[PDB]
Amino acid sequence: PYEESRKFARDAVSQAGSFFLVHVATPLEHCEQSDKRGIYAAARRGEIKGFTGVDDPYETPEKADLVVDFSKQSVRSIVHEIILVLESQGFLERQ
Amino acid sequence: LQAASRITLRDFRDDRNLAILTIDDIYRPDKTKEAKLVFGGDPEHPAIVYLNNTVKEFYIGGKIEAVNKLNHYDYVALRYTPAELRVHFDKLGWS
Amino acid sequence: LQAASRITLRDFRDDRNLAILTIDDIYRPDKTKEAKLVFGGDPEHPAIVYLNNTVKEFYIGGKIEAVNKLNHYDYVALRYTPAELRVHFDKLGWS
Repeated sequence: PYEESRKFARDAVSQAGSFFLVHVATPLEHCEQSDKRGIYAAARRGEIKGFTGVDDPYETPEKADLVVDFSKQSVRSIVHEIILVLESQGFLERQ
Repeated sequence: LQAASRITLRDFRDDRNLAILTIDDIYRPDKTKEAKLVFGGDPEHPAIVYLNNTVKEFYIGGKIEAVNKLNHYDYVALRYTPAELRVHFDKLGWS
Repeated sequence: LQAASRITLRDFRDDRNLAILTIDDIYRPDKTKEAKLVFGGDPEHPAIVYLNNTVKEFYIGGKIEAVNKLNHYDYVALRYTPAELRVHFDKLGWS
């Protein structure tokens, strides 16, 4: 949820190789409506304290290497966008 | 042959019946206007010299009905219809 | 659940809804007979151990309506449906 954290991970990992941040920007409403475990429900009614999106914030990424929406795109299409970035940076030069 | 006429469109390579064109008209094209604005003009241009020498005096308009695919015996694996290619791009997540 | 009930068949890998089954009946199969006639009767036969320890108490029967094809992300090009294989054999004139 926090920019400070993601920035930390990016710096930690960069010391040894490349780091890609993919923001699965699926909208909250979509996430809640599709929740099939009742966690958003419980968090809404106080059964869980400071749940992200409900009682705790989600600092939206600003310079994400790739932004995706699970509401608007299928997974194979999203996976493929990710594969395309990797391919385009020479990481996947296959066998 | 006059409007409302149902013709069979034949394939010269094997005399296969390909399409049935139901006429809408049988007008005679201004091969001069066409060749000037549509193909730029110049009496040399390949299409023009085809237009004047090979194209018949009149065109036969009319929507079409598909009766047979049209037999190619080479590189079937490389022959794609817009449907086929759309399905392929879809299976691969290609956007 | 009951005769006439319409249920959704979900994928456990990704909670995707694959089809709506419309219940014909809800019956208690005799597993001992099933295990005997179909699989041989031997208590150590895999299918039987599975029938005895994993299969539930009742069987739900019913015609299926398809909503989505299961999602697989591996070797899509090797995954053929019977229609696809049939179109393939046909194009290459395989008989």
